[PDB]
Amino acid sequence: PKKVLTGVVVSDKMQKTVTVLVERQFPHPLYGKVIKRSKKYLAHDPEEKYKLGDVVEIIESRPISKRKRFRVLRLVESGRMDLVEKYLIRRQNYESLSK
Amino acid sequence: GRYIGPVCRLCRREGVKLYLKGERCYSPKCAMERRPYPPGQHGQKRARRPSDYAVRLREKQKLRRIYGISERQFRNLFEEASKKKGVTGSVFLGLLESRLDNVVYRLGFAVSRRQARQLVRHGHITVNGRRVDLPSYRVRPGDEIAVAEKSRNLELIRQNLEAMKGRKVGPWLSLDVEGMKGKFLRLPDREDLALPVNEQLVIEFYSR
Amino acid sequence: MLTDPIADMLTRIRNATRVYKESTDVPASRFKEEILRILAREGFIKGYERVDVDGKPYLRVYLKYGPRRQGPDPRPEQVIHHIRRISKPGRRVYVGVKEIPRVRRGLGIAILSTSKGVLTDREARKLGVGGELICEVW
Amino acid sequence: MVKIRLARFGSKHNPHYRIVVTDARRKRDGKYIEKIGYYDPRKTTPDWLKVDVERARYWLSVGAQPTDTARRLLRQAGVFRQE
Amino acid sequence: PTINQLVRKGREKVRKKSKVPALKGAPFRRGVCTVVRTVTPKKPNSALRKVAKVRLTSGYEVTAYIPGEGHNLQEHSVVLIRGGRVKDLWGVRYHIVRGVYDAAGVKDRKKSRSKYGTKKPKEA
RNA sequence: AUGCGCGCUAGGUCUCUGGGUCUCCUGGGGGCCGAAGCUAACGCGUUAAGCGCGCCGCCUGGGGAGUACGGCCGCAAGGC
RNA sequence: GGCUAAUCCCCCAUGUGGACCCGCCCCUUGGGGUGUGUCCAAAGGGCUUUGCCCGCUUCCGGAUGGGCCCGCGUCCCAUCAGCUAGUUGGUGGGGUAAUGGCCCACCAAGGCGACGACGGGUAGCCGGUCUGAGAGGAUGGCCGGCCACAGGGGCACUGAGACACGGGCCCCACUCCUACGGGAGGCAGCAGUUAGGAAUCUUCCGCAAUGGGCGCAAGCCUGACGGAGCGACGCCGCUUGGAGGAAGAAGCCCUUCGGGGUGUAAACUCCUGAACCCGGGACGAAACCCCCGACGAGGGGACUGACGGUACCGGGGUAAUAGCGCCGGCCAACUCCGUGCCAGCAGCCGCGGUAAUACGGAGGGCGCGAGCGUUACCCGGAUUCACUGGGCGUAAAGGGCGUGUAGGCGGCCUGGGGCGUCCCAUGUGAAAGACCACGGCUCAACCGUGGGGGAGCGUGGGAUACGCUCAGGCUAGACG
Ligand SMILES: [Mg+2]
Ligand SMILES: [Mg+2]
Ligand SMILES: [Mg+2]
Ligand SMILES: [Mg+2]
Ligand SMILES: [Mg+2]
Ligand SMILES: [Mg+2]
Ligand SMILES: [Mg+2]
Ligand SMILES: [Mg+2]
Ligand SMILES: [Mg+2]
Ligand SMILES: [Mg+2]
Ligand SMILES: [Mg+2]
Ligand SMILES: [Mg+2]
Ligand SMILES: [Mg+2]
Ligand SMILES: [Mg+2]
Ligand SMILES: [Mg+2]
Ligand SMILES: [Mg+2]
Ligand SMILES: [Mg+2]
Ligand SMILES: [Mg+2]
Ligand SMILES: [Mg+2]
Ligand SMILES: [Mg+2]
Ligand SMILES: [Mg+2]
Ligand SMILES: [Mg+2]
Ligand SMILES: [Mg+2]
Ligand SMILES: [Mg+2]
Ligand SMILES: [Mg+2]
Ligand SMILES: [Mg+2]
Ligand SMILES: [Mg+2]
Ligand SMILES: [Mg+2]
Ligand SMILES: [Mg+2]
Ligand SMILES: [Mg+2]
Ligand SMILES: [Mg+2]
Ligand SMILES: [Mg+2]
Ligand SMILES: [Mg+2]
Ligand SMILES: [Mg+2]
Ligand SMILES: [Mg+2]
Ligand SMILES: [Mg+2]
Ligand SMILES: [Mg+2]
Ligand SMILES: [Mg+2]
Ligand SMILES: [Mg+2]
Ligand SMILES: [Mg+2]
Ligand SMILES: [Mg+2]
Ligand SMILES: [Mg+2]
Ligand SMILES: [Mg+2]
Ligand SMILES: [Mg+2]
Ligand SMILES: [Mg+2]
Ligand SMILES: [Mg+2]
Ligand SMILES: [Mg+2]
Ligand SMILES: [Mg+2]
Ligand SMILES: [Mg+2]
Ligand SMILES: [Mg+2]
Ligand SMILES: [Mg+2]
Ligand SMILES: [Mg+2]
Ligand SMILES: [Mg+2]
Ligand SMILES: [Mg+2]
Ligand SMILES: [Mg+2]
Ligand SMILES: [Mg+2]
Ligand SMILES: [Mg+2]
Ligand SMILES: [Mg+2]
Ligand SMILES: [Mg+2]
Ligand SMILES: [Mg+2]
Ligand SMILES: [Mg+2]
Ligand SMILES: [Mg+2]
Ligand SMILES: [Mg+2]
Ligand SMILES: [Mg+2]
Ligand SMILES: [Mg+2]
Ligand SMILES: [Mg+2]
Ligand SMILES: [Mg+2]
Ligand SMILES: [Mg+2]
Ligand SMILES: [Mg+2]
Ligand SMILES: [Mg+2]
Ligand SMILES: [Mg+2]
Ligand SMILES: [Mg+2]
Ligand SMILES: [Mg+2]
Ligand SMILES: [Mg+2]
Ligand SMILES: [Mg+2]
Ligand SMILES: [Mg+2]
Ligand SMILES: [Mg+2]
Ligand SMILES: [Mg+2]
Ligand SMILES: [Mg+2]
Ligand SMILES: [Mg+2]
Ligand SMILES: [Mg+2]
Ligand SMILES: [Mg+2]
Ligand SMILES: [Mg+2]
Ligand SMILES: [Mg+2]
Ligand SMILES: [Mg+2]
Ligand SMILES: [Mg+2]
Ligand SMILES: [Mg+2]
Ligand SMILES: [Mg+2]
Ligand SMILES: [Mg+2]
Ligand SMILES: [Mg+2]
Ligand SMILES: [Mg+2]
Ligand SMILES: [Mg+2]
Ligand SMILES: [Mg+2]
Ligand SMILES: [Mg+2]
Ligand SMILES: [Mg+2]
Ligand SMILES: [Mg+2]
Ligand SMILES: [Mg+2]
Ligand SMILES: [Mg+2]
Ligand SMILES: [Zn+2]
Repeated sequence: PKKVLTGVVVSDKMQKTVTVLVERQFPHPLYGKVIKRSKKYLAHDPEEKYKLGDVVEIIESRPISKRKRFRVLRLVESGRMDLVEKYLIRRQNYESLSK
Repeated sequence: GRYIGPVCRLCRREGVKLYLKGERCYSPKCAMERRPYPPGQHGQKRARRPSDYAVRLREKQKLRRIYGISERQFRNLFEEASKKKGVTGSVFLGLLESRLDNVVYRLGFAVSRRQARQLVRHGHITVNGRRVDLPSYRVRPGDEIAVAEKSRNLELIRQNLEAMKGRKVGPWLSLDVEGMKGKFLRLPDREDLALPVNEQLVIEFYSR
Repeated sequence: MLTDPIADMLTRIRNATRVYKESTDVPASRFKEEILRILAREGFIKGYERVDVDGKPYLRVYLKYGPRRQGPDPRPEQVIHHIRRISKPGRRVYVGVKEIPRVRRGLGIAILSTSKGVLTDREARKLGVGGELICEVW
Repeated sequence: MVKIRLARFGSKHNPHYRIVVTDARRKRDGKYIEKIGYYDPRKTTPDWLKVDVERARYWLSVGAQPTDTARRLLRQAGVFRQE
Repeated sequence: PTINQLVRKGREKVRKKSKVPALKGAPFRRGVCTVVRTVTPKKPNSALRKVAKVRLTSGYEVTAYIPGEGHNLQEHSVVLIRGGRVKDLWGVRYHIVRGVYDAAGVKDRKKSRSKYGTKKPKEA
């Protein structure tokens, strides 16, 4: 089965492409606590439909470019801007923690 | 190349009769008469209190020297036993008792176990119609053990078998002195053997 | 706010029994009730009842002890020797059916929460389901 | 092409062959497709040969090629009879 | 540490440090004596202990004990380093193997021959 | 030489500060003895070093050494 | 420079079909069908030459074997914190079997990072293997699977397939040949040499077997392989005898001079018969091929060995290697002499300066035994990095204090979803190994046949307590 994932769109910034943020949960292999990781995916949005803050489905596809292996299958829920918010803040915190 | 050298000395050191000579270990020559004390200069001095280790060691050595086999074979046989479904100590004693040389001793073909080994090694002994020259051969239930067709002439064999008239063999065995054969009926129970060895003490020896 | 109401209830029981209280009030909830019912059926407690303290729901739990003893320290044996949360918030343990543990060679119990409901170890095995492993008791 | 041949599984002076569907380019003892048989040339047991015809027939039908020795074994097993 | 803390950080595996860079990993090493001399052991004991400075096939330079009763080793001799220390000496991390190369086995030693590297005596 | 928060587990006594039908009781503080319990011991004990849960920090023989090197900060001293 | 054949190359033809542009239909990424236009085929050889064999061409499918793509898993250092210009995306194009910044042109300004980017260090990965009660730790030799490389570096040609170990071009280092212009080479194939090293084998036999390449076949090739050789390197089996034999020789050791020990041990008696000689002597071998049948099916028949005259069977037949560590405690085994803080021992504590069970020898003793010790390395023990399974008042260990970001954790009641969680079915989890059973070599090691197990992941179905989530509600927390 072509893999299907579910994510929020954290980036509108490219042409015909969205950055889709996909969380994942699982027991830590030793310590056992359920831990939640995440991965950004570049997905193909040709019709430029999917906006910032959309929870969409992503599907494994024939490679569109380097780094784009997925397409945007459907819009599951619109307007989750808080997810985007957490993403942007996590990013912004990088500005500390160097020199 | 198992222990080869004076046997009644182990009779002495282990502090109990283990019959490695068969006959004469029956008579009052065994040296256990007049020398129940262990061998050497100090053997007649006061014993100290044996450490747990010491106890278990010597118990295992008792069990081993009884069967004449090497520690390699002994240990390997033990591990074999500890794998098998069912109580190790018994199973071990049962696999020990199934050695062809042993079975030959047990059947009364040979006065002692070492002699039984030689009879086996020299092919005087057949299992299930075929010659078997390996002392370590494992006799399974139902296997017939006989003196070989030709070796039947040997004055030693005719001797021992003549002495085996009227003597009863073990209950897990059967003996027909007429065809000089006999059957290994089933694996002997701990209770079946008279062995002066606490085996659960040997089990504890490998537990280290 | 209790951070783990279940651990809190178990602990209340533990403390209660350790001083030989006749009974102890835990703040009421359905899940707590199911755990109790299991204990009561298993004989670790005499029982429990619902009660309003300060017009608030609580479960009053009636503990159970041994007969008085002899020599110095006449204090009786505990019926609950051991009561322990396994899965806690912050590490949640879940077991499959093949993994539901035998407690104290059967003399104890484990309580699981399953999609068949709250069971004991034996209950879960016989029902053939696993779930979250709540606590050990013995 | 895919072939049906013998792979040597025994020990020294103890040849035991698995009758095997495998790519010809594979080494003889290497990963094969599926084992259709076994063959014991010294005939030490009552069954020194076995086949599972239906399989060997299938493979022959999609184009497997027997080694003339594996062929001989197969025939002995009756893969080839018709009536 | 809280479980979340172990997830974050986790226990640390404890590295082991070689007591012997005779090294190049080896069990033994060929070498050449530089000095052959004696030394005075640590506080509680007294004696003249026999040692050798060795340049190594590993390009290493180490003090080595010369175990036995008598010893024939001289300045320029070649030798085999065993490894393992002498506790009451200083920084002697290795022993010399008797019986191989220029170190002959201990003259007239009947009991433990393998250590000290001497062959079996003769019987009348 | 005792991280923060929460719930739970005898009392006695002195005290600061509220409320109450103010002997006393009921909150919130500071102390001292002590139940159960804990602890290597000393001790701790509703102001826990007890019973539990959540999160953070930290340890992993003594020296070498809070030193060397690096980096960041600082006018410097010097700090992390 | 010239001659010449072909299953070598090329041109027109036939178009089963196929390829391409455009249109239409169904499917939905470039899958399938259809129509017009265009474009593309072929090779001959052998026979008993009237029929068959070996081939050739186009197409469709099968089978096998690969390419490319994605999820997840995959060591150490944060004293490496910021990295990035084809970089990230787009349109068009080039390239390939094919997607793709794979490559180029143009446009946009992006992409990655504390969930550790970039940097440095180390490293082929795995099935498995060692250890471990387990969790875990450690490892990845041999055998099987994948990758990568063929003196270093770059590159392509040929082809179905290669950027090609025993093919090619270039550059660099090296060895050799040289008429000084210039050329030739590539054992990380078998065996062998040399250097380095503590250390690692025969320049063997054979094509008989299994397997591979070509050939219609006969057949040829095969240092793959099947064997033999060398090394106690490992594992397993086997031997150096067996029975009798003193109220107990000699020698040697202890002695309280009474005796005690080595000890049935020896001598000796008898018995068996490892080695060894003689005789017989394999399995592994049946196809390829021959006959009948139609070169099929079926049936029948004969050739075929390195190992080897080996294993094995039968006859004969000699009492016929034992050593190595230890003996103060841990730890099983004690006395005498010599030495006198010496000589020495030593894993740890320690022993030796006049009685040393600790040094050296001797007697005796314990442990193993064709081995026994040693060194090195891994797990162990070590619950001593503590998930199982540890801690922090004084032993190491609470941050000087706060505010709060990321993150972690979350009261009571109801309902929806079912992501975690659980259950069933199913596919996958190769072989080997491990486990169990039965079997084959006299046994075992070794090997065969069979059975079972198995975390994880894929697809389908089900459960809803708990965790998540969404919606609603309460007031015991919290704030007012
Ligand atoms: Mg856009
Ligand atoms: Mg693109
Ligand atoms: Mg789509
Ligand atoms: Mg930035
Ligand atoms: Mg057992
Ligand atoms: Mg013998
Ligand atoms: Mg019986
Ligand atoms: Mg152990
Ligand atoms: Mg009460
Ligand atoms: Mg699971
Ligand atoms: Mg292949
Ligand atoms: Mg067919
Ligand atoms: Mg160096
Ligand atoms: Mg401190
Ligand atoms: Mg401090
Ligand atoms: Mg704490
Ligand atoms: Mg008070
Ligand atoms: Mg007042
Ligand atoms: Mg107070
Ligand atoms: Mg007390
Ligand atoms: Mg006390
Ligand atoms: Mg106190
Ligand atoms: Mg309190
Ligand atoms: Mg209180
Ligand atoms: Mg507290
Ligand atoms: Mg404490
Ligand atoms: Mg240190
Ligand atoms: Mg300072
Ligand atoms: Mg400055
Ligand atoms: Mg200062
Ligand atoms: Mg020309
Ligand atoms: Mg020409
Ligand atoms: Mg012409
Ligand atoms: Mg042509
Ligand atoms: Mg044409
Ligand atoms: Mg047509
Ligand atoms: Mg295919
Ligand atoms: Mg540094
Ligand atoms: Mg560039
Ligand atoms: Mg190509
Ligand atoms: Mg493109
Ligand atoms: Mg991430
Ligand atoms: Mg490397
Ligand atoms: Mg194991
Ligand atoms: Mg690994
Ligand atoms: Mg391999
Ligand atoms: Mg290269
Ligand atoms: Mg090159
Ligand atoms: Mg190269
Ligand atoms: Mg290449
Ligand atoms: Mg070559
Ligand atoms: Mg050399
Ligand atoms: Mg070889
Ligand atoms: Mg061949
Ligand atoms: Mg062939
Ligand atoms: Mg052909
Ligand atoms: Mg070979
Ligand atoms: Mg004798
Ligand atoms: Mg005497
Ligand atoms: Mg004779
Ligand atoms: Mg044959
Ligand atoms: Mg043959
Ligand atoms: Mg014909
Ligand atoms: Mg035929
Ligand atoms: Mg013979
Ligand atoms: Mg004879
Ligand atoms: Mg002799
Ligand atoms: Mg001792
Ligand atoms: Mg010594
Ligand atoms: Mg003296
Ligand atoms: Mg003395
Ligand atoms: Mg002294
Ligand atoms: Mg001594
Ligand atoms: Mg000693
Ligand atoms: Mg000594
Ligand atoms: Mg001796
Ligand atoms: Mg052996
Ligand atoms: Mg550990
Ligand atoms: Mg452990
Ligand atoms: Mg440590
Ligand atoms: Mg822990
Ligand atoms: Mg675990
Ligand atoms: Mg600790
Ligand atoms: Mg503080
Ligand atoms: Mg938060
Ligand atoms: Mg909750
Ligand atoms: Mg679900
Ligand atoms: Mg399955
Ligand atoms: Mg398997
Ligand atoms: Mg198998
Ligand atoms: Mg294992
Ligand atoms: Mg068998
Ligand atoms: Mg096996
Ligand atoms: Mg499912
Ligand atoms: Mg439901
Ligand atoms: Mg619900
Ligand atoms: Mg949450
Ligand atoms: Mg609400
Ligand atoms: Zn005796």
